[PDB]
Amino acid sequence: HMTYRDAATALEHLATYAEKDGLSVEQLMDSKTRGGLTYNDFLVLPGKIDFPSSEVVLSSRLTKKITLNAPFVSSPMDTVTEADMAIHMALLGGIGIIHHNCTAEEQAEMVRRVKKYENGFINAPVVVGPDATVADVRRMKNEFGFAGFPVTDDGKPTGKLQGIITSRDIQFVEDETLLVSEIMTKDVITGKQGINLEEANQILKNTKKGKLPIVDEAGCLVSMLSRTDLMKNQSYPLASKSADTKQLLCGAAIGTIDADRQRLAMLVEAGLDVVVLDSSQGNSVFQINMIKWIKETFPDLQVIAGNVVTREQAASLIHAGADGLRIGMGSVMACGRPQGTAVYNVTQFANQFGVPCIADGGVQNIGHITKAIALGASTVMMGGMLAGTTESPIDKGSIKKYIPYLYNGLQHSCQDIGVRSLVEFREKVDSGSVRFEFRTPSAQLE
Amino acid sequence: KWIKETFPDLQVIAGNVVTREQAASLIHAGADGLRIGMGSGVMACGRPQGT
Amino acid sequence: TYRDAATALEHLATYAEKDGLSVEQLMDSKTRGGLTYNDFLVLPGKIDFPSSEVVLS
Amino acid sequence: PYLYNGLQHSCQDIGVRSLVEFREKVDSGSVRFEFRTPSAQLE
Amino acid sequence: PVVVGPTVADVRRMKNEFFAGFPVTGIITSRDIQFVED
Ligand SMILES: Nc1ncnc2c1ncn2[C@@H]1O[C@H](COP(=O)(O)OP(=O)(O)OP(=O)(O)O)[C@@H](O)[C@H]1O
Ligand SMILES: Nc1ncnc2c1ncn2[C@@H]1O[C@H](COP(=O)(O)OP(=O)(O)OP(=O)(O)O)[C@@H](O)[C@H]1O
Ligand SMILES: Nc1ncnc2c1ncn2[C@@H]1O[C@H](COP(=O)(O)OP(=O)(O)OP(=O)(O)O)[C@@H](O)[C@H]1O
Ligand SMILES: Nc1ncnc2c1ncn2[C@@H]1O[C@H](COP(=O)(O)OP(=O)(O)OP(=O)(O)O)[C@@H](O)[C@H]1O
Ligand SMILES: [Mg+2]
Repeated sequence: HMTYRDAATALEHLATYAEKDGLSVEQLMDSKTRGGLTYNDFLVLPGKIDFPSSEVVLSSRLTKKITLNAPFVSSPMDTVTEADMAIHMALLGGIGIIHHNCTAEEQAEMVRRVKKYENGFINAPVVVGPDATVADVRRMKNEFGFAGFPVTDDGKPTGKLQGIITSRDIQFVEDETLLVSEIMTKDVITGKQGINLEEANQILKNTKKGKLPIVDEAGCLVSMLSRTDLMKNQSYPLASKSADTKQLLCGAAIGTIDADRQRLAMLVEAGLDVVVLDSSQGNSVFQINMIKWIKETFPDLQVIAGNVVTREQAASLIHAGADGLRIGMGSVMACGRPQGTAVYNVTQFANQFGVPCIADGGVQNIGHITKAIALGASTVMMGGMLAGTTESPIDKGSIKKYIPYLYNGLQHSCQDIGVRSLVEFREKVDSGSVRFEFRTPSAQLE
Repeated sequence: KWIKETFPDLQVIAGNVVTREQAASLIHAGADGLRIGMGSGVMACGRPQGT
Repeated sequence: TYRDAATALEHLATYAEKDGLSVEQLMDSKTRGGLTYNDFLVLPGKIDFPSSEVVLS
Repeated sequence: PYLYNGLQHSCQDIGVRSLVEFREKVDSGSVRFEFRTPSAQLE
Repeated sequence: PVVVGPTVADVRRMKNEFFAGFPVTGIITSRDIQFVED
């Protein structure tokens, strides 16, 4: 009996409403009405799905000149990012920022291993000298779990290669005091530095040998291939690499004190790609001077300044020449800002100048990542949620599984919202197509 | 659309939706009812159920 | 097309207000009265001096 | 002294050289504030 | 004196259960099956 509208007019009828359902980003982030928000205070509303999640592209600008295939950045914490974390973050499409709670020499070495790392090779081989006993070798086999040790004249990883000693050589040996030199293979098949993974593998098939030490023109060991390792066949088609040298990208943090000017020189000399100026209140004369000295002194270095939480801070450090900004303060404290409000107001100002911003702090799951980007962040930094992983200095497993899980999770969230890439996500938020809803305390518990 | 053409005596409830635009889309497609709710069963995408 | 970084400071004048709330806007009984210290934060400004120079008279 | 030094640093972060200056800048609108939602406090 | 007569994947499973030095009933050991693709 009662009269309803014809279903065929349903789409036409959406035009009778003054606004799309939900709030635009500007309406959500109103300081007067709704105050400082964090990620947990709101949601992104779903849109229309007309594509699979596998098609979503997550390219993200880290700096004006550096672009990553994933918006993930590991934090410069001594519990999070050292050389091992930076290598795998780069391999999986992001980047690591090595901490500076160490000597300048130690930091430069860690940067060096990242820049020199070659996938598929044992880049830091365990070695033994010739004057050691079989008993010494066997002890190493139990502690490390592998026995394939090349022997160098000085017993150091970079010494001149004399031979190779493996488990097969020492399994049945009597008289444990005998030296490695007596038992070892003197004539070692090797490969020249610069051989590629395919070329090295074929040599192992031809020679049916377990290991292939790699030596330089002076005969010093550089790396080694394990036949077992290639059999896993791990590939990294999203690896983050420098444009010029095609080496893995590497980042590093420093302070603004005078001693850190020499610290950074050592990092640049190790091949550092991007430096993060590490400070809780970055809008200072000390950091501004530091930015200007870097841009004139190291012409090929990208600089991320911070931390900032306000538009005024952002404008100051952009004027000084920053290549990116790091957003966050305290996400009890007197000075700071709720992270969501911070990201929105900085990035709304900074994105007009093309300065990408890292959202640093308060990220614990895929939901925080999506919301951080939704409010204007180009990349997101991760600390606690990466601590405890295998590649960190709890028991969360390897980031080789975790980062793809987060990568896949961010693809699905983009699909639900209805955007095919982070570039499109940014445009749709800023045009008002993507909609948001503020959450009451009860809703969060729901 | 395939259901409404293939099974003439079958009623279809589509979902889940939480927004007007979602609802308008699935009604235009021919839904006989809608199922409302997203994230009430932390997550990035959803809406408080009452709203 | 992005804005020139050299204009960043000049561009702050295009906004009607500074980022954040003034104290008068924060302490509005009608909008959100009844605040304690834990209900707000002070936003940071610009550092151009060491902390040892601050006078607490 | 710990509290004395702590108040100096917080004044530095805000950008004021003295408590007299702190008062003047607040009352002129130069010092800015942000209201915290309950979720922000737990953060 | 365990032994196994005439595939390579079945020999990798028998090593886990037990030792891969099993004569064909004439010998196959771990070294032979370590890096076999098929
Ligand atoms: N010299 C080395 N330095 C570091 N890692 C090594 C070294 N030799 C082997 N490995 C690692 O040990 C693991 C096994 O490789 P491999 O199986 O080739 O060692 P093995 O010495 O061959 O052990 P087995 O006694 O089982 O023959 C791989 O992950 C490989 O990277
Ligand atoms: N790259 C190499 N060039 C020349 N000889 C090698 C090389 N690598 C290992 N050898 C020697 O050749 C023999 C086999 O090397 P392998 O490393 O294959 O033994 P294992 O790997 O120790 O035992 P398994 O092969 O059972 O894991 C050993 O005597 C070893 O010393
Ligand atoms: N190059 C410099 N020359 C002089 N003083 C400096 C320099 N760099 C930093 N400072 C001062 O040293 C103190 C710490 O600077 P930092 O960059 O460490 O800020 P923070 O990280 O906020 O310190 P905390 O972590 O204790 O808060 C600040 O008071 C800052 O003004
Ligand atoms: N065919 C077998 N039948 C019974 N026990 C065996 C057999 N092969 C190996 N073992 C057990 O392993 C011990 C040593 O054998 P060995 O270790 O010499 O062969 P492997 O175990 O095959 O060596 P790898 O496992 O290192 O290739 C024997 O003393 C016995 O306990
Ligand atoms: Mg081996």
